[PDB]
Amino acid sequence: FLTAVSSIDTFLPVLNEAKLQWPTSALAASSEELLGGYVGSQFYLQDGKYMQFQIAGSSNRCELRQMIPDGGSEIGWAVDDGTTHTATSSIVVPEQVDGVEEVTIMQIHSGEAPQLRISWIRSKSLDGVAYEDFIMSTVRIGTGDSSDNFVKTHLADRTAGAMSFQIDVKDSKLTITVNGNVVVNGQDLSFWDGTDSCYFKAGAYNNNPTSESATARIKFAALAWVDHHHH
Ligand SMILES: O=C(O)[C@H]1O[C@@H](O[C@H]2[C@H](O)[C@H](O)[C@H](O[C@H]3[C@H](O)[C@H](O)[C@@H](O)O[C@@H]3C(=O)O)O[C@@H]2C(=O)O)[C@@H](O)[C@@H](O)[C@@H]1O
Ligand SMILES: O=C(O)[C@H]1O[C@@H](O[C@H]2[C@H](O)[C@H](O)[C@H](O[C@H]3[C@H](O)[C@H](O)[C@H](O)O[C@@H]3C(=O)O)O[C@H]2C(=O)O)[C@@H](O)[C@@H](O)[C@@H]1O
Repeated sequence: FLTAVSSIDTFLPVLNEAKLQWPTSALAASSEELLGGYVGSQFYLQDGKYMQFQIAGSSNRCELRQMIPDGGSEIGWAVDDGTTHTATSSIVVPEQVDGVEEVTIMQIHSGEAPQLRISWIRSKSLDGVAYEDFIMSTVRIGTGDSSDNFVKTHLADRTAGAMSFQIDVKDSKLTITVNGNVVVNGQDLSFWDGTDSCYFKAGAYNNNPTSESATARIKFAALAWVDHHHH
């Protein structure tokens, strides 16, 4: 039988601050249900250690969505509220099966758009350089569809071992740290000033697969939203 993620202590803080969306943005499990041992092939404890997400289908997901702690409702914060908003993770991204082309593993999202997606990418060219099997950031600086609405950055080549990430937002600027090294340093998020519906997400969100049957799979060794005010 599949072991529940809540069976160990490692993820209890974030599970107390998240709902699970699967296989779409529809609710799969409340925070209380997650802490109560919710489990399925889409969300289970692997190796007694990893919170593992799995999902197949274009634009489908198995993802945690940041909630107000202790049974609260959906959270919404703003890039310019003066507080530092921080998400941390340690992720083992396995080799992805054929047909999986891009898997979003962490986000900043709002009511209407993704401010940031950190994603594994099979193959893509950025600023004239071709990259394969790597982790990328995509930041929106507008809601348009043209390339000038995005800043896309190679963060790191995918590693077999765990890779640490940290996302920080403060005073309308974004920093991303990968394995302890700042890779994105103060990217401007001021386009989003005044949007008070932002929140963190993490898990697996499957983007533009070439087979809707192909199952994306992502293993978290650690995940947290870090509260700088210590509530
Ligand atoms: O490689 C490129 O830069 C090409 O990307 C195209 O634009 C992307 C855009 O960068 C971004 O990745 C976007 O991401 C969406 C995602 O796939 C999901 O649909 C959902 O999360 O919503 C995201 C979003 O709307 O921001 O997808 C688009 C895309 O068109 O596929 C083009 O800009 C292309 O010209 C460019 O070469
Ligand atoms: O297009 C998407 O799939 C986007 O969905 C987003 O989640 C939303 C979405 O509306 C979802 O159905 C659900 O909405 C709930 C939620 O409780 C909301 O606060 C409202 O009060 O009731 C809705 C309901 O009863 O269905 O969750 C929403 C949310 O913001 O959490 C995100 O998953 C996006 O990432 C996604 O692009």
